[PDB]
Amino acid sequence: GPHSLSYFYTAVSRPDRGDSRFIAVGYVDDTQFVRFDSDAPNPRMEPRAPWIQQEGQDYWDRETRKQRDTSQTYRVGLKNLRGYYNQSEAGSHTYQSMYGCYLGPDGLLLRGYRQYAYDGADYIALNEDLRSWTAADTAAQITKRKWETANVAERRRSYLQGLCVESLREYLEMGKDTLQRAEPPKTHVTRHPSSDLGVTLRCWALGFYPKEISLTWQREGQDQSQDMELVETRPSGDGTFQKWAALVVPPGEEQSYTCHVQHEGLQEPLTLRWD
Amino acid sequence: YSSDVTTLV
Amino acid sequence: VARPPKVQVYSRHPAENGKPNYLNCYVSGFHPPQIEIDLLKNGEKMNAEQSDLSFSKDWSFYLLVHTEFTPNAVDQYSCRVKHVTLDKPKIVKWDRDH
Repeated sequence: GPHSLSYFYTAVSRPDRGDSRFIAVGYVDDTQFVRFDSDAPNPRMEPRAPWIQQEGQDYWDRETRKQRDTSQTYRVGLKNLRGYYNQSEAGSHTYQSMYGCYLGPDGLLLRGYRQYAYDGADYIALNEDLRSWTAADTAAQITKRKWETANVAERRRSYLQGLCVESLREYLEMGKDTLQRAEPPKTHVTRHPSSDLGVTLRCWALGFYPKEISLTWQREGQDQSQDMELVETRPSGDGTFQKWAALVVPPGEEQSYTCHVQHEGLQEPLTLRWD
Repeated sequence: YSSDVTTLV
Repeated sequence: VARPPKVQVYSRHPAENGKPNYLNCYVSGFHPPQIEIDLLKNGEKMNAEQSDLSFSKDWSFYLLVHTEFTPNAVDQYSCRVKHVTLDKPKIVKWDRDH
């Protein structure tokens, strides 16, 4: 479980208003800690976790300046992209970026990334070597040539290997009481009506952190992902998460099935079954 | 800290 | 192709009638990001807080809408979602089994 710092940028054009909106969020692991929204009056980078509030005005000023610049660059970019794709001004289009760093066990960059999408499809991405780009279509090759000409990749690599990692370590210290403590799931099995073919068993995992978890159903030593409904992991609202897995089983045969829960807050996987 | 590298598409 | 929203309605804690709790509508997997999400009490819109727009590794967006509430035997709760991919509003009812 290597820690990570990641930023998620979304820019959307608004032809009815003749403008665009830019939204940025930052995460450490699965915990959001900052946001920026170009639609806010006098928009600033804003704290979204308690442990980041100890940063002084120099931090918030410098973060605000960078996000204001990025917001303007992405607005102008939406117009360039509309040109590249032969699109009219009637519709709304979406430009996204995500980037971040994972911290290796030696304190060095384990994996850095920076990628971009247009209308929800991969556009251009920094390669694993942090030195070159891969472009998805002919429009993206325009950007790629411009970014090669300007030696952008070298500047991204310096960020990902340097400031990104350094700030991650600092954040991890600042919020160590919450970011560095795993909360195990509280678990239980419920039973519900289904149809003629049997009863539903639902295995719950509640209030865990971080988000990564495995819920599996088994019958007599054999996986049941075949017929099981597995919901997307969802936020509790307090910074922890929830998930469940359900399976229709023959009436009277509930005890032949076990739910198995792997989470890094547990010393060993939990095994549970309907009482 | 967010990236200062912002380049026009 | 636009991607339609997956919608889950659920409480922060297992529901107990008369006990203060939190009601959540988690909407994920959708694209484009323009979307309307309302929590409803007996069909009337609640003034619930909405999270900051973020997205997953596959570029699809997610949002949490949430508010305090105290369940009981009478009041019905649901989540209503409007998106370009939906020709009718998507309504998901809250039951304490999901």
